[PDB]
Formats: sequence, C-alpha cells, structure tokens
Amino acid sequence: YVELGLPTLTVYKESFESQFLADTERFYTRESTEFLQQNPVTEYMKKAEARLLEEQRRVQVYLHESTQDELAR
Amino acid sequence: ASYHISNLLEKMTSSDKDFRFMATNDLMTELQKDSIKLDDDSERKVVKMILKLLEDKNGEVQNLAVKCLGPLVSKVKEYQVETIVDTLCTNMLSDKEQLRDISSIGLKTVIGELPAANVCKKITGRLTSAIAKQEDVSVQLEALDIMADMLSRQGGLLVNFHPSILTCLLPQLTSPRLAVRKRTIIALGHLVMSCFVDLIEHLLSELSKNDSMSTTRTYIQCIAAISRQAGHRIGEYLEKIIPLVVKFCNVDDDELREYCIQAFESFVRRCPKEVYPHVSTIINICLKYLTDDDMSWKVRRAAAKCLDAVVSTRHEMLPEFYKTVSPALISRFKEREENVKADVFHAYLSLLKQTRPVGETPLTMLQSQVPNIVKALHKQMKEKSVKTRQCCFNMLTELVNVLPGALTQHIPVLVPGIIFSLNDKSSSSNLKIDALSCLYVILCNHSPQVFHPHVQALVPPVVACVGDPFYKITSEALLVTQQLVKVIRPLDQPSSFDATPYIKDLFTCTIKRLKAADIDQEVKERAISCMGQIICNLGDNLGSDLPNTLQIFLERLKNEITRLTTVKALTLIAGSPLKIDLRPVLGEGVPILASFLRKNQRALKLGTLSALDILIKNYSDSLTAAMIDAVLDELPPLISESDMHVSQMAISFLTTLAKVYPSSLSKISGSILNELIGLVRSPLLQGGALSAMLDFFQALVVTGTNNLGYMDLLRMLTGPVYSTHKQSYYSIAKCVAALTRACPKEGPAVVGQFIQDVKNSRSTDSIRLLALLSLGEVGHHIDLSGQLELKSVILEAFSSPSEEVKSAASYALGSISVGNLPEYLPFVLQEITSQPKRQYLLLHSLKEIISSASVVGLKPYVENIWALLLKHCECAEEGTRNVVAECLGKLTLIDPETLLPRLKGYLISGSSYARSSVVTAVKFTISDHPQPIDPLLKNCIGDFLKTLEDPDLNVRRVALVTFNSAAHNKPSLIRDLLDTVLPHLYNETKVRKELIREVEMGPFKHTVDDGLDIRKAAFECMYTLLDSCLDRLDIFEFLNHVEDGLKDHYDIKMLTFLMLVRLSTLCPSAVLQRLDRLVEPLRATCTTKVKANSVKQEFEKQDELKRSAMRAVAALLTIPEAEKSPLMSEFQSQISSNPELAA
Repeated sequence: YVELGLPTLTVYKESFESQFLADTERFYTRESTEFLQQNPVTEYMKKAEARLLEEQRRVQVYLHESTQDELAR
Repeated sequence: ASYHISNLLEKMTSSDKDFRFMATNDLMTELQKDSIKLDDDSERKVVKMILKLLEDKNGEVQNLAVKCLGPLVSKVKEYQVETIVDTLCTNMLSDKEQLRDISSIGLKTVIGELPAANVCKKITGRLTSAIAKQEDVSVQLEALDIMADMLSRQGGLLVNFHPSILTCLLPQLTSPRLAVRKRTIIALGHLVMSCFVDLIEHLLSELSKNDSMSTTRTYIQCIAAISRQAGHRIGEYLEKIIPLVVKFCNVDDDELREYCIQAFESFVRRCPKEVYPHVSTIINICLKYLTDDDMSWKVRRAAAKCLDAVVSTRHEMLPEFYKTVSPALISRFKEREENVKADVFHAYLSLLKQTRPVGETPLTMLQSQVPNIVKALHKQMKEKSVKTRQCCFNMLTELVNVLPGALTQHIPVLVPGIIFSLNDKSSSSNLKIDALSCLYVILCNHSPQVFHPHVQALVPPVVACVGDPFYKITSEALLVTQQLVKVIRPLDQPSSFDATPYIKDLFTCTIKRLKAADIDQEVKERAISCMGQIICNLGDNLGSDLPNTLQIFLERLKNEITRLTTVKALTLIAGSPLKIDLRPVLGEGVPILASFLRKNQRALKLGTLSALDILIKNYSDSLTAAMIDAVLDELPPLISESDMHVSQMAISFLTTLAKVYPSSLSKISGSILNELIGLVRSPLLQGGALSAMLDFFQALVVTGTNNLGYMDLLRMLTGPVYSTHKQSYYSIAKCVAALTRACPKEGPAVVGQFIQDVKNSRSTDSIRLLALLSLGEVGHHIDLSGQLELKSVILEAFSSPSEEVKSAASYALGSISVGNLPEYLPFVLQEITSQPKRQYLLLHSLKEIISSASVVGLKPYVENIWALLLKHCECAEEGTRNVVAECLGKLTLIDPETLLPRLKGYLISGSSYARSSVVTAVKFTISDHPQPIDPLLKNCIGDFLKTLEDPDLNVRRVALVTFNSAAHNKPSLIRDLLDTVLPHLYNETKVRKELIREVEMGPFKHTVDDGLDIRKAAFECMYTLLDSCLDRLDIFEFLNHVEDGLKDHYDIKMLTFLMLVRLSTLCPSAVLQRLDRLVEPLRATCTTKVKANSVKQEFEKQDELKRSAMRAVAALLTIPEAEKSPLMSEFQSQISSNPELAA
C-alpha cells in the first residue's frame, strides 16, 4: 500500500489507515466501557498501560512510521 | 545612561545613611532588570564602590551590598569576576571578624549564583591552602563550609583537583575539635559523589589503614556518612569492613551506637549481602543491654531501629524471621521506657506490614503467636501514658487488618481495655479517635456472636462519645454505632439476641444529631447514614417517631450537601426485608428524585435511578399517573450511545415499570421509543445492557398496547433495512429472536422470512443477510424441525457472490441444530464428507454448533465428531486443516478427562501433519480467565513443549507458536519449565545455512529463506518472556542472543531494537556490562549504504531502520551512568540530521 499510489501515502491513508483507526477507536471504547463496569480503576490503569505498550509495539513492528504520532494521540 | 550612573556613584559617598541606602537599592534594582549599555569603566567603578561599601560601618548598607553582589556577577566581564573573587579571598584572611563574615557570605552568594570554571578552580586553589592545619580554627571552619557548599552546588567540574582536595581533607579527621571532624566528614561525603573513579580506592584504603590502629568513633562516623551518601560504589568492600566492625562490638565503651547506625544504613541502602544471621544475633544480644544516671539507652534505640531495615527491605526472609527469635523477643520485650517501647512497636508495625500478602505459612505462624501479643497488649493497656495506649490500639488495628478473625477468643479481655481507655478523662482526642477506630475495625471484621455478651457494656460508652463537642469523635461514635446496630440485629443470619432495651438510646443519641442546626457536613452525612441504617434494621421496634423523622429525609434531599447520602439511605431503606411504610413520603419524594436527572452528575444519576427502581418495585399500589410522567419526562435525554451505563439503568427502570405498572405504557411511544431504536443499531451496543433491552422488549410484548404490538415492533425494527454496521444487523436479529420467543404462536413469521430469503428477484444482499441472521437467532431456541425448505435454501445461499451472505448462511446453518441436535447434526456430518466443494462452511457451522450446543446434549456425538475430525486431519487445503484443528481444540474443552489421553497418545507415532494438528489444537485450550482444565494442561504440557521441540520444521514452528500463546495467556503453565525449554529456544534463535535458496537472474539476486519464520517466532517468544517471565532467567544468555539477532534479517531488526529499548529501562546494569558489544551492530546499521541502481523504495527502507537505530541508541543513552562514549562524537552532515528527527 505504501509502494502503490506514485513517499506518497494516498492509497495507504484512503484504504487502510482510516478504517484501522476507526476500528481501533471502537474496540478501545467498547473495552473501556466493559472494563470500567466490573473491575475497579486500579486494574484499568495497568490495562491501559499494557494496551498502550502493545499498540506501540504493533506500530513499531508492522505499521508505517507516519501512523506513530496519530495513533498514540 | 552614563549621567545616572555617575550621579549614583557620586551620591554613594554622601556620608549620610539614607542617601547611601537609596542609591545602592537603585543600582541593585537596575542591575536586576536588564542593565543597558554599561561601559567597562562603569563596571570598574561599580565593582570598586561595592567592594568599598562592603567595609562600611552600618550593617544595612553592608547587607544590601552583599545582596546586590549576586545580581551583579550575572552580567560582567570575567576579569572583574576574577578580581572580585581574589579580593574576597584575601579579605577572608583578614584579622577583622566582620570582614571575614562579609567575605564568606559574599562568596557563598557568588557560588550560589554561578551555574564559570576558572572561578571555581581559583577558589578551590585558595581553600586548599586555607583548610591546611594552621592556628586559625575559624578560618578552617569557614573554608570547610565554603568548599562543602561549592561541592554540593556543583561537582561535575574540578576533576583534576579532587586528589588535592582529598589530600587536604584527610588530615583534618584527627583534629581535636569535633566540629572540624563533622564538617570535614560532610565535605568528604559531598566530594565522594562528584568522583574520579580511582579516588574512592585511596579513600577506602586510608580509612581501612586508619581503622586498624588507635581508633576513634570519628572514623566510623565518616565511614557511615560516605556509605549513606554513596552505597553502590562501596559495595565491593563489604567483605573488608564487617569483620573489623564486629571486632569492635565487644568494647565496654558505649560506642556501639555508631556500629548499629552504619549497619542500619548499609541494610537500607545495600541489599546484596550474606551475613544476616550474625548481625541479627548481635542486634538481639545488644537489644537487652541494661545494667538517666547510666548512659545505656540510645544503644537499645539503635539496636531496635536496625531491625526495621532487615524486616522491611527483605521479603523472602519472613519464615526465617517468624521461626527465629525476631518476633519472640519483641513480644517478650514490651516493658521499657517510652522511646524504646515506641520504636520497638514501630518495628513490629513494620513486621506486620511486611506480613501482608502481595506448609507453615507466615499467617499461620502469626496466628499461633497471637496469644503472646494479646497478653502483652493486655498488660500494657493499664499504663497512664497515652502514647503506649495509642501504640497498642495501632497494633490491634494492624493485627486485625492483616488477618481477619484473629481476635476471636480474646474479646472478653480486650473489651475492658477499650472501655477503660474511652472512659478515662485524661485521654486525649487522638486516643479516643484511634480507640473508636480500632473498635469499629474489630467489630466489622468479626462474627456478631462473640460480641453479644458485651453488648450491654459497649452501648453507654459509644452513647457518651456521641455527646461530644469535638465533631471528629462524634463522627467516629456514629460510625461505631452503625456497626453496633448491624451486629445486634443481623438480617442475613438467625439470632436470638434481644436488642429491645438498647433501641431508644440508639435513637436518642442519633435523632439529635439528625437535626443539624449549623453543624459540620461530615457529621450530617454520618448521622444520616446511621439514621437510615437504624430505619433499615430496627424499624419495627420504632414507635410513632417514624412518620415525624421521615420528613427529615425529604428536607435533606432538598439541599445539595446531603443529596447523595440521603438517596443512598432511602435506597437502603426501600430494599430491606422489613417492609417500611414509605407511602406518605413517596408522593413528595418521587418528583424530587426525578428532578435530579436533569443536572450532569453521573453518581447522582445512578443513585436516583436505583432509588426510583427499588421504590417502584417495592411500592406499586400507591403510584399515581402524575409522578409517572414526571419521572418519564427526563428519560429520552438519558438514553444515548455516549453513556451505556445510564442507558442500561434507564432500560432496567422501564422494564421494572412495565412489570409492575403496565397501565402507563402508552407514553413511551414518543421520543423514548425513537431513542431506544437508535440505540439498537449503535455499534457500541454490547454487554448485559443489550440483554436488558431484550428483556424490556419481551415485557412490552407481554403487556400489549395500541401501536406497540408484535407486528408494529417488527415493522419499526425492519423498516430502514427493507427500504451501516454489521453489529446493527446482529442486534436487530437478536431483538427479532427475542420478540419471536415472546409469542410462541408465530409460525407464519418463519415461512415469510423463508420466502424473503429464497425470492432472488427484488431482494438485496442486506435483506438476505438480515433474514439469515434472524432465522439463525430464532432457531437457536425453538425447534424448526417440523418446517421444510430450510436446508435447501440455506445450502443454496452458500453459492453467493458476496462473502457476507456466505458467512451469514454458514452461521445460520448450524444455529437451528442447537435446538434439535439429533435431526440436524448427522445431516451436516454426512454433508461434510458427501460434498467437498462446500465442506469449509460446513466445518465452520460444525464449530459453531460445538461452541453453542449444550455439553450434555453433545456428549453422544462426541465420538462421531472426533472420528470425522481425525479422518479430515490430513487435507490438501491449509484452511481446512486450520478449521479442523480449531474444531478439535474446542471439542477438547468438554469431557477433558476421557479425551486428553487420546490426544496425548498421538505424539508417539503421529505423522507430521497429525503432530502439527495436535500441537495447534492444544493452543486454543488456554484462556486468560481460570478454567477447570488448568491443572490437566499444567501436568501434560511438558511433552507438548519439551519432547516435541525439534522433530521437524513445521512442527517446530507450531510448537513455538503454541509456546508463545501459552506465555502470552497463562504464564503459570510454563513458569516452572523455563529451565528445560530456554536452551531449545536459543538453539532456534540461530541462523542455519541449509535452508537459504538463492535465485539469481542476470545482475540481480533474490534470497529466499525458509527458517525466517522459526527465528521470528523464537524472537517473539523471547519478547513475550519479558512481560512476566523475566525474573527467573539468566540475563546474559538473553543479551548475547539479542546481540546475535541484531545482525539478523530486516524484519527482526526492529524487534531487536524494541527489545533493546525495553531493556534500557529494565535492569540497566546488565546493559551497562554489555554496552560495548550492543552498539557496534547499531553503529553498522547507521553507517551501511545500499548499492546504486536500486528502486526508489529500496532507498527509503533504510531511512526508517536508521531512524529506529538512532532512537534505540538514544534510549540506551538514558542510563544514568552511561558516560562512556565509544567514538560517539562522529557527526558529519548526513548523520547529524537524524538526532533532531528522532527527538
């Protein structure tokens, strides 16, 4: 997706980045909503830290660098 | 301008104090705020004038000049700074004491202002001769103070002058004056932090050679000070310090204090040591050393305090502590003066804190040793000192907190002590507060049965404590009264106690506090909570005061201060076994509670919703319409996708209202229904809230109302679809299934859905998908075996151009089979073998049935399903193999005892495909939450991992994947098998030159590697091991392999960089020992160049790898003591761009 569209990332943003960000937002919102109901905030803090670390690992392993600043935001 | 400076300089010599003070203040405030264009001659005159004014005969002018000297040196040429420093230095040696003090203060101010290098060098050169052993004690003191301040302010510079500083400081340790010794000890401690690395060796050698001579406590104090200020550096000398100190433990002179302190400091700072029993015995024997007139008490204090470091710092020595005399002597030794008793009690508090959890467990030993502590506390409770009683109460509270129920047989002896402490007049407020807290903690953490005989002896003290002008004690008494009320009349257990004689008093002490009349807010809240608890528990015994006191609840509801407390009290009162008559109050309360929904308070919203729900549930025969629409007027705002919890509570309230009051169900046809429909299609809709809505729908369908029938609901639900997210389709299907379940006589609906699904003409993909989902959801509960044309149309829907319809048909094929397994399961089982062009969706449907069907109903067909899966294990298609393995793994969950041996026995002679399927199937059995199969998996994972770690390539890959999944999900299974598995992983983490097949075409090359996947899986396992399995592993055997993988394939390079970044924070010392061999590959990564004539993408692909290496080395540079620079200062034009991009 980076190679096509001739770095130019028009195809990458139009096809993959936006949808991936939308599903990430929906999944994280649902996870936070379902976790805050039963378990207390003390475990939610550790879960949030672990999720942030996992997302950083994913974005630095198999995602483009241009998504590093947006997703972490 | 120059004229202003000239006139200030002229007036500075007016011989009049007021003129001399105003001009100096003006000069200071002008220099403090951006002095403009000050010519060099002006600097000269200003410096000379200030230096002369420092010798003036009035203190005010000298002090103002001293303060002004600071902001002056901010902006002056360096030569004036040098001459000012020189003048201060020579004035410091003047005979006049005022000049010495003024110069010292000025030099201290200059040093504090300075953040520059030559000034400090000159000052140090002067002070080195100043501190030398001369006949002026005051000059030595001032020079020592100045050098100590300079070292504290900055120590990075003066690297070459440190040996001279040490050489001048060392002889001062034997000076007759003790103040000189203390000051030079402080100076040496400050100097140690700055240093270079060699100087500590000479300092330690000098201390060691001085100690083995005519000794003095000054050397021991200096050793303790430098060890406190620098712990890690002096660790290597622990073997050469302890025996010499121990040799001095037998001196009759009372110098054991210093030894005890340096031991305490060492244990606080330096944890690695193996001489604990000897020092523990020394401390124990020194603790009982007694033989105001005799000075033998600070030794006991130090000995008792030293045990605190041992107890708190060490956690793995708890059984050793409990079994030895560590707590036994402390419990026995509780009769001493106030300070020693207090510090011993603090040590025992630390011991109890360490006992708190993160054959003979520490809790069991503490329980066994409880009686001695109880006897000691009972004996110590008769003292007249409030501090001892406070310490005893803290001990009791901590002992109850660490383990509940410990004080079960000790209540009859502990209660008299608490009663005496509460009834004593000399007791302070703090003692009463902590005694009440301890009593509350004991009552809350023990059975009510043991407290019954003492109930007569516990009520008058608490009642007296209620009537106290101090509000804190009153609040504590109310808190204790709540637990007393709970204990005397429990509702979850049968009790024969008669609490009637204690009723009125408990009311009398409370109702007066209920009428606040400008009292503390916390007192109001506690009184309201206690009054509500009294209503909930002892309402029957109350007479005619209930209607009068019920209005106070409304009054406390009116104001904002106690809204939440009153709401909680009313909710507790409503939900009680005793049906309290709240009807007279409910009529006024309901509108007030409903009005609270408008304001944006989440906690208040939830509280008032729960209160309304419980009130309408308990009381349904006293409701009027007006309160109903008053409550429902604010519901539509509360139903939104933004807040799922509030929507769920509103749905539950609506369901309860429909259940109890179905008459007023015609007012929800407006905005409420629209909001509910909008929430139905919300993608975030999930969880029990969804279920709640389903329940609500069912209830409504049970009631029956105009424009709210089954057909109207179906039309409203399926309007937009028949005329976008998949979760909306699933929610609509579930709602349709629930509505169908509400009315069993709905046969035509299924046939209509069948006609809609089978009619190809004028049918969109969305309509077919919705119909398939609805049919699958409906058939999940009710039987559809008597209806024909199902299997034919479902199998026809498999051949569709859209994958959504294919997935929906595959899911819905086995959904009806859940209701009727015997008719449908053999059909799909036979269709799997009969038709090979659709067996993928058939296997998916079979997996769905296995996941969904009941275990007791699926037991008879387990053998057939297992036989079919084993026959289909060897297939040409990979996806079919994965589906079969997943089905086997899910089937393994049920009846594991019978079938786990069967999968166990296939490892002996199974084929490569069979072994791979077996390893893959067990992967799906591991779950994050605990499962009943956990011990079996723990006991049989050993051969799945160890014995089958290198039969072949694909088997190795699947075994590594299973190990990674197990480590990520349940590390406990592989916690004890790391030792026998890690060498195999390290073997897997090596490059092999037999699976690299190079394909060459002209001047171009294309390397193809087969075992990249195995290495990547091994590296992923290694990365996952850091999360929870990092403590029990050899760090070097991980770091050398990390270095080896640093030069691996491009994909693994980023993972290795991430591992290096993670290890930068975790265990910095191990990285420090390997910082020289962890950068050379990282330096090659930032230097490598690619051959020309390559594609443009090949040019940019190193442009992220080099950036990642730059980030990794930048993270590695964050180690506090990573000062070593392996030719790092090589920044040409191209490389230097990367720093700022990384930052």
